[PDB]
Amino acid sequence: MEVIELNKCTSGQSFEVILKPPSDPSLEEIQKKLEAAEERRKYQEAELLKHLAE
Amino acid sequence: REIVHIQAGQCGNQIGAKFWEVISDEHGIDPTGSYHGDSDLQLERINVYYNEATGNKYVPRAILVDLEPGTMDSVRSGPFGQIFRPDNFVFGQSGAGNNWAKGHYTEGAELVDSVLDVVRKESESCDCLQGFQLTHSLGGGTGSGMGTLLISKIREEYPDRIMNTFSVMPSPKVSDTVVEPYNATLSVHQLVENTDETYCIDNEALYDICFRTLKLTTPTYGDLNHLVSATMSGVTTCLRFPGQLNADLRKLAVNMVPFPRLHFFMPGFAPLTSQYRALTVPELTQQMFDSKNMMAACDPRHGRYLTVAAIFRGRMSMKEVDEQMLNVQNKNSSYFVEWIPNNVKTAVCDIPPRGLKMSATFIGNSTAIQELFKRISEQFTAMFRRKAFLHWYTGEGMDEMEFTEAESNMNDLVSEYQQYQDATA
Amino acid sequence: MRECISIHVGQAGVQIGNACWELYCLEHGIQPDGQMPSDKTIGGGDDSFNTFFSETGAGKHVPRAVFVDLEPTVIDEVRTGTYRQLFHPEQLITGKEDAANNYARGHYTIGKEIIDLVLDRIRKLADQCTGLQGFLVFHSFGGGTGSGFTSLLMERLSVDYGKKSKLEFSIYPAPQVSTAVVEPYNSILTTHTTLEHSDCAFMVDNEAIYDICRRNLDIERPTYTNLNRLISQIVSSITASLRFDGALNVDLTEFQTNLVPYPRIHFPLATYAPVISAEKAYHEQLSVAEITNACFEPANQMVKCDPRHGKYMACCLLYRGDVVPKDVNAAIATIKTKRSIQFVDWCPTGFKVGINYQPPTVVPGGDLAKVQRAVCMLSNTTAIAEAWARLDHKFDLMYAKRAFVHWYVGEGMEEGEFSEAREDMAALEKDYEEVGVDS
Amino acid sequence: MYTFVVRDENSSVYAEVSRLLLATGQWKRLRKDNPRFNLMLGERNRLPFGRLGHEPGLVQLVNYYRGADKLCRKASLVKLIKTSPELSESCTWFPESYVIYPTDEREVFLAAYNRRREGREGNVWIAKSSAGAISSEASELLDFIDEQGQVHVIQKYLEKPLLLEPGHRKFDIRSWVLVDHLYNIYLYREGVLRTSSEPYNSADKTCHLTNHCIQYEEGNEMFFEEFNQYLMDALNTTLENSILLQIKHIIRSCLMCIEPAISTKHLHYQSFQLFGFDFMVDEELKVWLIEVNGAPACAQKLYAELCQGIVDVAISSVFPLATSIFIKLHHH
Ligand SMILES: Nc1nc2c(ncn2[C@@H]2O[C@H](COP(=O)(O)OP(=O)(O)OP(=O)(O)O)[C@@H](O)[C@H]2O)c(=O)[nH]1
Ligand SMILES: Nc1ncnc2c1ncn2[C@@H]1O[C@H](COP(=O)(O)OP(=O)(O)CP(=O)(O)O)[C@@H](O)[C@H]1O
Ligand SMILES: Nc1nc2c(ncn2[C@@H]2O[C@H](COP(=O)(O)OP(=O)(O)O)[C@@H](O)[C@H]2O)c(=O)[nH]1
Ligand SMILES: COc1ccc(/C=C\c2cc(OC)c(OC)c(OC)c2)cc1O
Ligand SMILES: [Ca+2]
Ligand SMILES: [Ca+2]
Ligand SMILES: [Ca+2]
Ligand SMILES: [Ca+2]
Ligand SMILES: [Mg+2]
Ligand SMILES: [Mg+2]
Repeated sequence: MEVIELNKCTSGQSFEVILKPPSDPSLEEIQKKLEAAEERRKYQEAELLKHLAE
Repeated sequence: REIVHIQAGQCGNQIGAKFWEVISDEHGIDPTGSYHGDSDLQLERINVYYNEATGNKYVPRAILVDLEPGTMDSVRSGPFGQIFRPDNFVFGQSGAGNNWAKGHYTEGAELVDSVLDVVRKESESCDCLQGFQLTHSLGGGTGSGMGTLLISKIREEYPDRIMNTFSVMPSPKVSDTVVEPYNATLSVHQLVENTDETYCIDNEALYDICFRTLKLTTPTYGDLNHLVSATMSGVTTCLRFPGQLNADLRKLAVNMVPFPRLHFFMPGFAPLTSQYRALTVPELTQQMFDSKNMMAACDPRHGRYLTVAAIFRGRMSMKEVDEQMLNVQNKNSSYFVEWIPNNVKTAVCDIPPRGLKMSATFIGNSTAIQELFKRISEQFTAMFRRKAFLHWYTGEGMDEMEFTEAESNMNDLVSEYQQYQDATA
Repeated sequence: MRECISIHVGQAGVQIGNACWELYCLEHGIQPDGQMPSDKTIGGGDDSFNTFFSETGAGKHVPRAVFVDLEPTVIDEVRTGTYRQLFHPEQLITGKEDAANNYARGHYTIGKEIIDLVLDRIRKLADQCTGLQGFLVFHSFGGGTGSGFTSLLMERLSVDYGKKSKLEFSIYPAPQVSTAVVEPYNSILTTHTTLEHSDCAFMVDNEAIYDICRRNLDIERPTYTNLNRLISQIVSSITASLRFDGALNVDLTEFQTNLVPYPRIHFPLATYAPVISAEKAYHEQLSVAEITNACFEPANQMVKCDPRHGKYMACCLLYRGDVVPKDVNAAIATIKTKRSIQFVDWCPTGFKVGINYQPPTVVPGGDLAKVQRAVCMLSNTTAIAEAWARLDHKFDLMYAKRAFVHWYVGEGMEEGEFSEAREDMAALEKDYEEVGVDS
Repeated sequence: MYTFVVRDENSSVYAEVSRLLLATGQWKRLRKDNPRFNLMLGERNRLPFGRLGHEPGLVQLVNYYRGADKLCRKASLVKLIKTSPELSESCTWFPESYVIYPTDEREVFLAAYNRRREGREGNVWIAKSSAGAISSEASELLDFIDEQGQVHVIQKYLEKPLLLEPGHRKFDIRSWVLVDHLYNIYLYREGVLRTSSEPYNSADKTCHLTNHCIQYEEGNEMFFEEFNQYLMDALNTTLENSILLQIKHIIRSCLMCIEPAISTKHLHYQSFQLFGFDFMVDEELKVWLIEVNGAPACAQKLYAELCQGIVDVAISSVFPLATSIFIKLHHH
C-alpha cells in the first residue's frame, strides 16, 4: 500500500495508490461501400418499377 | 410529418367521414374548420392530418373518391360535410356494380388519373410526407378494385412513402352480394404487395360485438361504423398527439412487421361503447386482450402474437398500466412468440376520447389472422370450383387465370402465417 | 490549452447534451446568455474551461458543441430553450425525416446525404482550435440516427481527424425505456462499425439509470429529464478533469492510457455515489469510506453486472467535494480486505485517484440532493462483457428467424453485414473471456 | 400465478421439485428458453447468470450460486482452504492436501512426504481429481497423475477410520445443506451414512471406497436414528455430541468463508442452492471434510419431505402461494 505521484493545486489533488505490482479504411474505401449500398437500393427500385410497368 | 388520407367507395367514404368527425372533435375543430379547443396539445401535431388555410381554418388533407355520386353527396350533406376541400371530391357516375374488375380495370381506370391529380396536389403542399392511409372495403367494387388500383399507382409514383390501409373484410353475416369473396380475394393479393400496414376490420366481428356485447338485436352499418371510428381514432392517437414515443407510420411498420408480407393487423378497443361507470386499468387490460373486443373475427388463442402495440388514453397510473401489461403477458405466455424480445409496446396519451375517462386501443400482428384469410378462401373456392358468377368478371375482360392466381397467393399467405405460428426459439 | 469538441447525435445524444451543457454552465458560472462574470479575460484565454467553451468579443462563452439529428423536433427544443442564446445556429444541424429506428437508414440511405454538411460544421469548430484534442460523441445504441449516422461519422472522423482521440458516451438499450424492437440489431451493427474508431467508450445502461431513479430518488416512473440529469452528473464527473485545473485525466489521451490497456476492450464501467433524493427532508452526509464502498455495489453501476466474477484491468477514482487523500487511502484499505477485487496478472493492482474540491453541482428544482462529497469510479473490468452477452443473445433470437432483416436490406445493406457484425461481437466476447477467466 | 423453467432434466432432486411446483397448481412450467420466468431450475455448466434479473416486472430466482464452484471443485477447495485467512492451512478439519499439474505444489508435497518417511509415520496418500466418477509410494502417485491429463489433488488418506461393528467396516457421512436467497444456512435433519460391506483391510479399492457405485443395512445406507443408537450402545455417546457439532461447524466455516463472493443480496437476481457435504470420521470421533458437491442427489427415502423443504424454504419464501425439517446454522 503506497502513494505515488501526488499533485496538488487550488482546485484539488490527484495521486496514485498501488496495492500490489503485477504478477483504418480510407475515404475512397468508404465511398465504395456507401455507393455500393446506393446502387443496391437503385437496383431494387428499378425492379419494382419494372414489375409495376408489367 | 404529413399524412394524406384517401377514402374510396361507399364503405370507405362512410367510415372515413366518421373518422374525420371523431378526430375533428378531439382536436377541437368545428364543422366550419375553426378551432375551439382549450388545450394546446390539440394543435401541436394538427398538421399531420390538416392543412391550414388562412383565416385560421383547418381543412382535412383528405381525398374522397367514388364511381357513383350518392355516398359522396351524403357526405357533403352530413355533419362536417362542409369541412372537406370541395376540389378534393372526385367521383364518376356509372358506379362499379360491386365488381372488382369494374373498379380495377374498366370504370375505375377512367377516374384514376383525376384522383392521382388531387393526390399530387396535396403531396406538393407537404413539408415532409410520411405516406398515405386508405379507407375502403374489400367486398365491393370501387373501394376494393379501384382502391387497390389507386394503391398500385401511388406506389409507382411514391415508392419510398408508407402505404397504410383500413380494410373492411366482408362477411356472410353482413353481406351485400354473393361475389364478395371474389372481390376480397382479388384485393388481398394487392394488399400483400402494396401496403406496409393494413388494419383488418372484419364485419363479422363488428356484427358480433354489436349483437353480443353491445346488446343490439339489429345492428346497422352506422352501428358498425361507430366501432370502426372509435378504433381508427385509437390507432392514430400516437400520430396525432404529442407523446414520448413520437410515433410515425414508418416506425410503426418497422417495429410491427418482422416479415414484409405478414403486415395485417387485428385492432381491438376497450371499453366497448355504443355508461358512467369508471373503468380501472386491470379491467381495461383484460377487456383489451379479450377476443370479444377485437375487430377481426379471429381467436388470438388459435395463433401467437408476433408483435403488439397498445395505447392507453386518459389520466391513469402508468405504473399500473405496466404492471397489468406485464401481468397479462405472463398469464398468456404461450401466445407471444419468444424469439422477438420486447415485442409488446405500450404508449400513453393524457387526452381520452369523447365520452370516456379512459380507453385502450390494441394493434396486434398475430398469426391467428390466418383464420380470416382462410374463411375468405373457403368461400372463394366454394363458388370458383363451379365457376359461379364468373361471367360478371369475364365480361369486363378478366380471365380465369387471374382468379386462380389470386386464390393461390392467398393460400400462400395462410401458409406463411402457419410457418411462424409453429416456429419457436 | 487544448480544445475538445462535443458531438451529440440523435435524440438521446441531443437531450443528454442539453443536460450536460446546462450542468457545465452551472458549474462554471456561465449564464444562459453566454456571459460569465468570473471570467476577467474578455474575448479570449487559455483557461481549463476554454477546452469546452470558446469566447466572443462580446464576452459570450460558446460551447464547442455540434448537435446532429435527422429530424428537427428534438433540436428545436435547443433552439427555443433556456440556453438557446448559448449556441450558434450553425451548431444545430437537423434533417427532414429521421431514420425510423433503422441503422441502415441512418448509415447509408439518409446519412450519406448529410455527412458532408456535418463534417463541414465540425471543421468550422476545429478551425478555431489552437490544438484540438479530439471529440466526445454522445449517442444511443438503439436509435437509427444514434447508431447508423454515428458509425458513419466516426469513420469519417478517423479519416479527416486522424491522430485525434474519440470518446463515446453510449446509451445501451433497456426494455424499460426502449423505443424499438430492433434496437439489438442497431446496437450490434453500430458497435461493430465503430469499434476500431473509438479510443474509449462509456456505456450507460438505461435499465441501471432507471432503477437508480426509482430506488434512490423515489420516482415511480422516471422521465428522460430525470435519467438525463443523473447521466449528466456522471458525464460531468468524467469530463471535470478536462474542464478544471487538475493533474489526472487532463487530455483525452490519458483516458486511453489510464483505462484501456488493450484497444478493443475500451468500455470502462462507471459507478456513481451517492444519489440522494432532493424532496427527502432528513438527510445524512455519507463519508469518504461509505461512498467509496458504494462504488463496489452493483446497484450503483451504470451497467448492471457483477464485478466480483470478473477481473479488473484498471481502476480510477474521481472524487468531488470535501475529500482528502487520507480518507481515500483509509477507505481503500478497508475495501481491499472486504471485497473481491481481483486484477489481471499483467497489470498493477493500483488505484489512480483524483479529487476536485468543488462539490457536485445540481440543477435548482431538480430531483438530486446537493451533497458534500461524491465519487465516480471508472474501472475496466471483464464483468461488463455480461452486457454484450445479453445484447448478443437478443440479436441471436431475432436473426435466427431473419426477423426485421428486410427493413435493412431494403435500404442497401446486405444480409452478410449482419453476420459480420455478429461475428465481431463473438470475437469481442471471447477476448473478454480470455482476459478475465480462469479454468 | 408463478412461471418457472427447467434446464436440467438429469437433476434428480429438481425433477421432483418441478413435480411439486405443478402439484400446487399455482406454478406453470415454460419452455427452456423463454426468458419471462420467475424461477430457473438451471443447468450445471455454462449457466448464463449474466442474463438474470433484467426482465421488467419479474422477480427472478435461480437454484445455483454463481461462484460456488470454488467450494465444489477439489483443487478449488484445496486452494480456497490454503489461501483463505478464515480457513487457513492450519485448520484442523481438512486433511493435508496439495494440487499437482501433469500455481503447482509438486515440490512441497514431496517435501512433507520425506518428513513422513523419515518420521516412520503412517505415510499413505490418495490422489484424485474432479473428473473421476491410494498408495504408500509417491512415485506411484505422480506417475499415475501424469498418465491422465488433468489437475489432481494428493490428500492424506485417513489410516484410522471409525469402523462400524459388526463388520469392522468404513463409512462416509452425507449431509444436505440448503442456502436460501438471504444466505440462511439450513442443515437437513436427515443425513445418510454410506457404508462399505467388506471389512477394512489396512494391508483392493472396494474395501477402502464408500461411494455406493463401487458398492447389514438396506443399500449400504444407514440413517441417523440407527447410527445414533449404535453410537450410544457401542461408544456411550450421541451423534449430536460426537459428530454433529463438528459437521455444523465445518458447514458454517465453508459457507461463511465464501459468502461475500457469491451472496446475491443487493443483486438484481437471487440465488439459492442445495449442497451435499461428504464427511469422514476417524476412530477418535473426529470429523473430516472430504468433499463438497454442488448438484447432489438425495436418498430415495428422503426425496420426499426434503424436496418439499426446498419448495417451502427456498422458493415460496420469495414466491409465496395461496415443525421445521431444517436446522438453522446461525451466523453473522
Ligand atoms: N437516457 C436516455 N435515453 C434516451 C433518450 N432518448 C432516447 N433514449 C434511448 O435511445 C433509444 C432510441 O434511440 P433515439 O436516440 O431516440 O433514436 P435516434 O438516434 O433519434 O434515431 P431515430 O431512429 O432516427 O429516431 C431508446 O433506447 C431510448 O431509451 C434520452 O433522452 N435519455
Ligand atoms: N483422505 C481420505 N481418507 C479416507 N478415505 C477417503 C479420503 N479421500 C477419499 N476417501 C474415500 O473416497 C471416496 C470418494 O472420494 P471423493 O472425495 O472423490 O468423493 P466422490 O466425489 O467420488 C463421491 P461424491 O460425488 O458423492 O461426493 C469417499 O467416500 C471416501 O470414503
Ligand atoms: N363496416 C361497414 N361495412 C360496409 C359499409 N358499407 C358497405 N360495407 C361492406 O362493404 C362491402 C360492400 O362494398 P361497398 O363499399 O358498399 O362497395 P363500393 O362502393 O364499390 O366500394 C360489403 O362487405 C358491405 O358489408 C359501412 O358503412 N360500414
Ligand atoms: C414492438 O413494438 C413497437 C410498436 C410500435 C412502435 C412504434 C410506434 C407506435 C405507433 C403507434 O401508432 C402510430 C402506436 O400505437 C397507437 C404505438 O404504440 C405503442 C407505437 C415501436 C415498438 O417498439
Ligand atoms: Ca365510360
Ligand atoms: Ca392527366
Ligand atoms: Ca477568458
Ligand atoms: Ca483510430
Ligand atoms: Mg354498397
Ligand atoms: Mg430520432
